[PDB]
Amino acid sequence: MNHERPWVFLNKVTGKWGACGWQPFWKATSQSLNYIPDNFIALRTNGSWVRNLWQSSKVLDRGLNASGYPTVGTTDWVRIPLDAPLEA
Amino acid sequence: LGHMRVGALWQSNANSRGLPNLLKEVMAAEPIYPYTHPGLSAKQILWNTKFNLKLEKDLISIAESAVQSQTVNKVVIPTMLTGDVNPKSPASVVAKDKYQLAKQMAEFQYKKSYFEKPWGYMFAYYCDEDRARLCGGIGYVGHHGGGDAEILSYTEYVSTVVYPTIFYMAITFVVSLFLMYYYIYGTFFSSTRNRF
Amino acid sequence: DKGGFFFGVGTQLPRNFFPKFLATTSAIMGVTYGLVWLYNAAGPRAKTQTRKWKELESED
Amino acid sequence: HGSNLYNRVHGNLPQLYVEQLYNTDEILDTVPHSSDPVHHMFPKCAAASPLGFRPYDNNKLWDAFVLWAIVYGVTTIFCVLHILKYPQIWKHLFETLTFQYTYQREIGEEYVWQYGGGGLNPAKWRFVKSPLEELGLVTEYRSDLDYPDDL
Amino acid sequence: MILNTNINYGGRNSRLCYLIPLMVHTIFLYLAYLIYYNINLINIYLLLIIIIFINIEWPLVIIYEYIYLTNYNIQNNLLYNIATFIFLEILLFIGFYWLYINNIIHYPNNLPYNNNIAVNLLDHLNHNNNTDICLYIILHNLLLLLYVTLILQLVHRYVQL
Amino acid sequence: GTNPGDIALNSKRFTVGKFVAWACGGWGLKDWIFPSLFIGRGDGPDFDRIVKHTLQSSSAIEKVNWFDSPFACYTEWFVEHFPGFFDSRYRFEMSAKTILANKYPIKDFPVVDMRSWRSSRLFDLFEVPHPEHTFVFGGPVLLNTEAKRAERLEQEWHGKDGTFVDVHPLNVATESHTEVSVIGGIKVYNGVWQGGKDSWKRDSAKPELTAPFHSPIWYRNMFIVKNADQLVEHFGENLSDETWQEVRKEHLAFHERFHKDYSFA
Amino acid sequence: MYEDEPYIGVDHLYEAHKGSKENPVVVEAIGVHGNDVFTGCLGGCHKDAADAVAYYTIVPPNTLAVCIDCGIHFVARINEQLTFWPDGTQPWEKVDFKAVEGFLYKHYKYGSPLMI
Amino acid sequence: MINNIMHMINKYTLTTSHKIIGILYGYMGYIAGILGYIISMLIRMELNTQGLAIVRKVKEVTIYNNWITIHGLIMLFVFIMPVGIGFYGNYLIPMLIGTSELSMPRMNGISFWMLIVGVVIFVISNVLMSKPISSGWTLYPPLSTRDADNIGVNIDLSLLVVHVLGISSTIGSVNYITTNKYNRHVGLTFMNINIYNFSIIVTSILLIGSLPILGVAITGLLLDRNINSTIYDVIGDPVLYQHLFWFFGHPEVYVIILPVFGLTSLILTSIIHKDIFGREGMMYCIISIGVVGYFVWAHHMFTVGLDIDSRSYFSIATSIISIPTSVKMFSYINTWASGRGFRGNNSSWSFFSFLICFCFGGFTGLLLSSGSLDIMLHDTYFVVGHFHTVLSLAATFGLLIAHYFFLPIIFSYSIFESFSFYHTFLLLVGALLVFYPMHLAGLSGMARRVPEYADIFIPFMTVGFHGTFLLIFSTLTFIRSYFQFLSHINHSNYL
Ligand code: HEA
Ligand code: HEA
Ligand SMILES: CCCCCCCCCCCCCCCCCC(=O)OC[C@H](COP(=O)([O-])OCC[N+](C)(C)C)OC(=O)CCCCCCCCCCCCCCCCC
Ligand SMILES: [Cu+2]
Ligand SMILES: [Zn+2]
Repeated sequence: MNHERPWVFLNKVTGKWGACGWQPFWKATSQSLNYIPDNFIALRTNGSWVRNLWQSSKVLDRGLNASGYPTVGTTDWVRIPLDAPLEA
Repeated sequence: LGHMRVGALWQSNANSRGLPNLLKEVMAAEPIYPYTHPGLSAKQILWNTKFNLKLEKDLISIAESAVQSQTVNKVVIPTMLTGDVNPKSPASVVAKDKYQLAKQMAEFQYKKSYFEKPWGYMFAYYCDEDRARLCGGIGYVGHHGGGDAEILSYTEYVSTVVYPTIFYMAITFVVSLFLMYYYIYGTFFSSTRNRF
Repeated sequence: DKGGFFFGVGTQLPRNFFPKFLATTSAIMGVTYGLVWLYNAAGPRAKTQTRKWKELESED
Repeated sequence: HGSNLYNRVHGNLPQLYVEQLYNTDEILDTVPHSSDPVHHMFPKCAAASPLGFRPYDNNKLWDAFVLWAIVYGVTTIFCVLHILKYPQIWKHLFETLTFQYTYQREIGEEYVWQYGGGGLNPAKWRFVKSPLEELGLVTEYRSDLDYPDDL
Repeated sequence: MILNTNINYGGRNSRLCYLIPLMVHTIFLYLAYLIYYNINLINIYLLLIIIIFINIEWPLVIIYEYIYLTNYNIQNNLLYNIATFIFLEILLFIGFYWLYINNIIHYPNNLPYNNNIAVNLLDHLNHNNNTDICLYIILHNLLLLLYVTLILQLVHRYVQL
Repeated sequence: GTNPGDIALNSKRFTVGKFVAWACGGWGLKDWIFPSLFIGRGDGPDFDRIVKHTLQSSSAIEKVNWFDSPFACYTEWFVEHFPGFFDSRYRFEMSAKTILANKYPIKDFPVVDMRSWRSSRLFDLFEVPHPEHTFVFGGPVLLNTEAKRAERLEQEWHGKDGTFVDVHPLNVATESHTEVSVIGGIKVYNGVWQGGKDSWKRDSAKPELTAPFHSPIWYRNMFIVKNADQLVEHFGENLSDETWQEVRKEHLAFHERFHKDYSFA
Repeated sequence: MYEDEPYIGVDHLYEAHKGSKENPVVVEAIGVHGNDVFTGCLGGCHKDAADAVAYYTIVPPNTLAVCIDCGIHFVARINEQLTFWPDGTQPWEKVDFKAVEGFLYKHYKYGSPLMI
Repeated sequence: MINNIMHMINKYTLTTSHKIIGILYGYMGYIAGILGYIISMLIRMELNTQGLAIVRKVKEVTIYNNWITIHGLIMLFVFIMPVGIGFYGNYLIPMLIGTSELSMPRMNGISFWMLIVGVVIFVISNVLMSKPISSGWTLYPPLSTRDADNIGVNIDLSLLVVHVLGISSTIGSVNYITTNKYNRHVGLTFMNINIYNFSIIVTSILLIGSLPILGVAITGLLLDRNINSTIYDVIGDPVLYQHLFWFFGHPEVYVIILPVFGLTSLILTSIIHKDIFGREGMMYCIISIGVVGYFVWAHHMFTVGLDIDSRSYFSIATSIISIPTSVKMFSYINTWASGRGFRGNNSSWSFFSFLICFCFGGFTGLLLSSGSLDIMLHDTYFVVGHFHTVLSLAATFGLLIAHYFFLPIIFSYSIFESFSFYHTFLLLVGALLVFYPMHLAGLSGMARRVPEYADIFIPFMTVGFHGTFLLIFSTLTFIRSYFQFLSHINHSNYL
C-alpha cells in the first residue's frame, strides 16, 4: 500500500482550514499479539506530521496567504503539504 | 544451506532479549554531555579527560607502592561464628542521634526532589503505556478494574459482604423449605392433604 | 466505536453489544420455532394423531 | 530457519557433526548446538504474526486449499464415504426435509400440536392444518416412496 | 568441551513411535482375516519374525543411552515405571481370577449329575472334586518355580553386596 | 493489530478470497448487501482522533525526543490509543534527564517491558507461539534458596536436640580469610572470595569513560518486576510510599483533561 | 510454629536486610550466556504480597532487578556448565590454562554442542 | 520437494516432543468430536420425525442402533479424553512443573499412534463394512455375541478398537504419573504443584486401576464370539460381564470430568487475577472423588437383580461420593467472588454455564443414586438427560473455556469475542432445549435407545427439534469462526 501523505485543506474565501488524509480500513477480525500497527496514514515516516500540524496550527488559524499553493479542482480549497513545518 | 550465521555473537531471540538501554531510548539524537559535562566543548572534555587520567595513574601508583611496602604493626581479625562465610556487616542504616536524623532528613529531601519523583512519573508512564499497548482489541484492557473499583481489605470484605450474603442464603433456605413442602403436599406437617 | 453493528474488533465488543445480542438471538430462536412449527404442520404424521382420533381417544 | 552448519563445524567438538555428510535431517537428527536458532511451535504463525499477517491468505489457491483440508477435509471425507455406503439414508433425509415423504398424512385433516407442558394434555394441545395445502402448493401426497409397512 | 544441560533426559526422535502401533494393527487385522476366511494371509512364523525384528530396537537404544545418558534421576524414573508395569500385570491377573472364581465361590449349581449323599458311594464328592487336574505334575512345576525364585533372589543379593 | 497488506487486490467486489470465505467462513451475502451493518467502520487508524489528540497536547509535543527514537514508527498507534501521550512522554524523558543530572555517582533508570510481569503459571512467561524446546537448562531458581532455612523445625523433625541452635563457637583465625589488605600498617583480614556473587556490583553498571576519577558517573538499568494482580507497589529504597501516593494524586489530576470527554459505556 | 519464633538479637533493627539495594539477593542459574533467567518467590515476602503459590519471574541476567511486590532487589545471573567432553579422555591430574584457553576461546567465538 | 515432504511427515511421525504430541491429540480430538456431532444430528433427525422418516423400515432399525453405539463410543473415548487429557496434558504438564519433556518420551508417541490406529480401525469397520455393531456403547451380551445382526468381523474389529484405546490411555497415565513425581524443579513440593497437574495425576491413577478389568471383559466377548465359549451365554453370566464393564465404567466418567475441574481452576486463577479459594480443599476433594469412585460401580445395575443389602450399600456409597463434589462447587462459587474476571470474555461466561449446568446434572444424578427411586428411572430418558447435561453441557463448556483461553497463547492471535459469543450462547440454549425435556420425558416413562415413541411424548420431541436446529446453527458458527481465525482479511478499502 502507498497513498498520499496527510495534507491541510485551506479555504481562501473563508480562511477555514483543517487537516485531512487517506485512512484505510478493513473488515474487523482477530488482531495479532506480536504486532504494533505501523504508521498507516503517513507511510514510511516517523510520524512527524502530528508535530508539524501542531506547530502550523497557530499560523494557519491566524491567517495565511494561500496564493502560493495549488488549488483543489475548481473550488476555493487549497492543499498544503505537511512534509515540513509551516512558518511563512 | 541458506544464510548460515557466521560466529556466535549475541542475537536477540526468543530465549534472550537483552537489557534495554533506557538512556539511549530517551536521549535519542540528543547529546548527553550537556547534562553530564555542562558548559564544555568536545576539545575541553577530551583535554580534561586526559589530565584526569594521568592524575589518576599517578595516584594509583602511589597507593599501590604504599600498600605494598608498609610495615605491619597490628593484625585485625574479625570475629565470626563457626561455619559462617563472612562476618556480619558492622554498619547500621538507622539514624541513632538527632544530628544523624537531620542529616538523613536533608538527604531525603534532596533525593525526593531529584531521584524519587522521577521514578514515580516514569513508572506511571510505564503503566499507561502498557495499557495502550494492550488496548485496541489486542488484549483485555477495560474489561475490569479501572479507578472506580471498590477495593476492600480482608476484614472489611468478610464483615460487610460475606456474612450478610450467607445470612440471606440461610433465610432463603428456611423459607424455601417451608414453601416447597406446602406447595407439594398442601399442608405444613401432615404430608398430603385430603389423604391422611 | 469501530467494527460493524453486530461485531467488534478483536477482543472489544461493539457499543451496546448485549441488547443487540439478545435481540438477534431472540430473532434466531423465533425463526427456528417457525421452522419446527412448519415441519410439524406439513411433515410426516400418523393416522392416530388426527383431531378426530385424538379427541375420541381422550374421552375414555 | 537457516542451517547452522558453519558454526557447528567451526565450533568446539566438530567430530559430532560428521554424520551430517550422511543421510540426515539437521532439525531432527543432529546434536543441538549452543548457537542454534530457536525453533518455534507453528513456524507459519510465528513468522506471520510479527508482520501483522495471518498464516493463510484466502486469495492464494494453495493457502485456501490447505486451510480447507485442515478444517473441513476429514469431516467431508467421512461424510462422502458414509453417503456412498448408505445412499438410501440420505435420500430419505432429503425426501423428508423437503416435505416429499408424509407417513400417513391426509388432505384436510387437523393434526395435534403442543410445544411443551409435559405429555399430551387435552387441556394444552391445539390442532393445525397444513399451510402448504392451504396455500395450494400441495394437492396430493406421494405414494411411490418407501413406506415402513409392518410398523 | 561441551555445554551441560539439565539432568532430565531430553529425548530423541524414534521410529518406535509408529512401529509398535503398526505392529498392533497388523496383529489385529491378522486375527480378523483368520476369523473371516479361516486361513492365514501371511505365515504365522513370518509374522512372528517381523514382530521380533521390530522390537530389537529397544535393547540397542537402551545400551547406547545407558552408556551416554544416565544418572540417578533417570534411573529412578525407570524403576518407578517398572513398578507401575508390575502393578498393571498384577491387576490383569486379578481380573482373570475374578473371571475364573465367579462361578466357583457361588456354591449352589445346577449340575447334570447327582451330588447327594446315601444314593451312591461316590456321588457325595461329584461337585466338590475335579479329580483330573494333574495335581502331582502341578506340584512338580511348583517346585521348579520355587527353585527359580530362591536362586534368583540369592544371586541378586549376592551380587548387590 | 492487523496489517492489511495490499489494499488494492482486496477492494474488488468479486474475489477468490471473498468466495472462499463465503464457502468456508468469514464472508457472506450479508456483507455484499449490507456492508454498513457487517463491515461498517471497519478496523483501522482514526485520523480524526489522531488530530484531536495532537491538538489537545501542550508544547510538550515540541520538546520530546520521541520522533528520533526507535519507537517513532508507532507514533500514530500511541497518539490515538494513549490519550495525553506527549505530556506523559515529556514527563518520562524529563525524569530520565533529571536522574542523569543528579549528584549521585550511580544513575539508576527503571526499565519496564513485557518481561516485567510475574505469574504463578510458567507458560505465561514465554513468547507466543512457544519455542519448540523450553526449560532445556533446568527450571526456575527460587530466591528463597538464599534465605536461612528453618533450623529449629528442621532439627525438630529429625528428633535432634537443637537446644543450642543459636549458640555457636566464635571463630577468630587468619586461616578463615582469603581477602587480606594492608591499611596504614594494619593487616586487615576480612572476607573470602566467593565467586560470581561477589562481582554483582560492577557487572551491573556501565561507566562514562569521559567522567573523571574524582567525579565518577555510572549508568545502571534497574529492571522492575511486578505481579499486576497486587494493586499496591513497594519500591523499597527507590521510592517512598508517601512520595508514590503524592505522584499518584498528581498524575491522576494532570491527566484528567485528556480523559474526561470520553465514556466507557 | 515458625511465625512465633523469636529474632536472634537486635541486629535486625539496625543492619541492612538481605535484599537491599546494597545487599541484594544474588542467585545463579545454568544456561547459555545472555539467556534470560527464570527465578521466583514462594510468595509473601511482604505482608501485602500473595503467598498462596510460588510466583515466577523472567529477568535479564547480570542486572539489578527489583520486585516491587515485596520490594526486594535481586541479581539472577547465569553460569554456563562448560565441562570436558566425557568420553574417557578427561584429565586425571591437575591441568593448566593453555588447553582450556583454546577450548574457551572456541566456545566464546563459535559455541559448543549441548549435552542432550 | 521429496526432502520437504519427508521432513514434514517425519516431523509429525517420529516426534517425541510433548508440545507437538499435544497439538496432535487436540486436532484428533476435535475431529472425532465433529464426527460424533454429525452422527448425533442424524440420531436427532430420526427422533424428531414420525413414521421412521429416515430408516423407513422396522427391519432397518439396526442402522439407528449402529448410530447410537458409534455416537456414544466416538464421543466418549475419541473426543473428550484426547482433548481433555491428551491435548492439555502433554502440552502443559511439563511446562507447569518447569521441566523439558515427560519421562519415557517414546511412549508418548506410541500412545498417540495407538489412538490413531484405533480411530482408523473404528472408522473403516463402522463406515466401509456392512452391518456394523448395534448394541449400544455398553456392549452387553448376548446381544453383542449371540445375535443375527452381529456376525461380521466389524464387531470384532470394534472390540479390538476398544482394546487399543485402553492401551493408549494406560500408557499416557503411567507417563503422566512418572513425570509429575520426579521431574519437578528444585523447591517445588509435591502438593504445591499446579492444581491441573494433581487432577491429571489422580485421573492417571484412576485409569491404571480399572482398564485391565475392561480388557478382561472385552476378551471375554471376543472369546464368546469366536471360540464359541459360554462365558456370557445361557450357561454364563451376562451379569458377570456387566460387573466387569462397570467396574471400568464409572472410573471412566470421573476420569473424563476431573481434568475439566483442573483446567477450570487453572484458567480461573489466570483470568480473575486471584488465587483459588481453598486450594488445599479443592485438591483434597479431587483425590477424594477419585478414590471414592472405585466403590460405586454397581449403581448402574440396580435392576439386574442385586442383593438388597448390596443395593443399600451402593446407594450409600453414591451419596458419599456426592459430598466432595458439593465442596468443590462451593469453592468455585467463593473463588469467583471478589475477583476481577473479564466481563466480556467467552471464558468467563463459559465458566458460568459450566458451573450452573454441572450443578443441575449433579442433582439429577443424585436422584438416580437411590436404589429404590432408580426402579422408575433406569433405562429411560432421565438417564440420558443426566449424562448429557453433565458431559455435553459441563465438560464441553470446560473445554470451551480452555479453547477460548489457550488459542491466543498457542497461535498468537486474539479472539473474535462477538463471534464466539454467538457460538457459546447458541450452544447453551440449543443444548438446554434438547436435553432438559428428556428429564420430564423420563419421569413420564419414555424409554431410551428407541427410534419410535408413543404419541404421548410429542411435546418433548418438538422442543428437541427446536434445540437441534439451534445446535446446527451454533456448531456451524463454531467451525466458521475457527476457519476465520487463521485467515487474513478479505476486504479493505479507503475511508
Ligand atoms: C462426551 C460424550 C458425549 C457428547 C459430547 C454427546 C453429545 C450429544 N449427544 Fe450423546 N450420548 C453419549 C455421549 C455424548 N453425547 C453416550 C455415552 C450415549 C449413549 C449411547 C447409548 O445410549 O448407547 C449418548 C446417546 C445420545 C442419544 C441417544 C438417543 C437415544 O438413545 O434415544 C441422543 C439423542 O438425543 C444424543 C444426543 C446428543 C446431542 C444432540 C449432542 C450434541 O450435539 C450436543 C452438544 C454438541 C456439541 C457442540 C458437542 C460436540 C462438540 C464439537 C462440535 C467438537 C468441538 C469441540 C469442543 C466444542 C470443545 N446422545
Ligand atoms: C463425566 C460424566 C459424568 C459425571 C460427572 C457423572 C456423575 C454422577 N453420576 Fe453418572 N453417568 C454418566 C456420566 C457421569 N456421571 C454416564 C455417561 C452414564 C450412563 C452410562 C450408561 O448407562 O450409559 C451415567 C449414569 C449414571 C447412573 C445410572 C442411572 C441408571 O443407569 O440407572 C447413576 C445412578 O446412580 C449415576 C449417578 C451419578 C452421581 C450420583 C454423580 C455424582 O458425581 C454427581 C454429584 C454432584 C453433586 C451432587 C453436585 C453438587 C451438589 C451440591 C452443590 C450440594 C448438594 C448436596 C447435598 C444435597 C447433600 N450416573
Ligand atoms: C435474557 C436474559 C439474559 C440471558 C443470558 C444469561 C446468561 C446465562 C449464563 C451462561 C452464559 C452463556 C453465554 C452468554 C452470552 C452473553 C449473555 C448476556 O446477555 O450477557 C449480558 C448480560 C446483560 O448485561 P447488561 O445488559 O447489564 O449490560 C449493560 C451494561 N453496560 C453498562 C456495560 C453496557 O449479563 C448480565 O447482565 C449479567 C450480570 C448481571 C449484573 C447486572 C448489572 C447491570 C448493569 C449495570 C447497569 C447500571 C446499574 C443498574 C443497577 C443494578 C440492578 C439490576
Ligand atoms: Cu457411575
Ligand atoms: Zn516476593
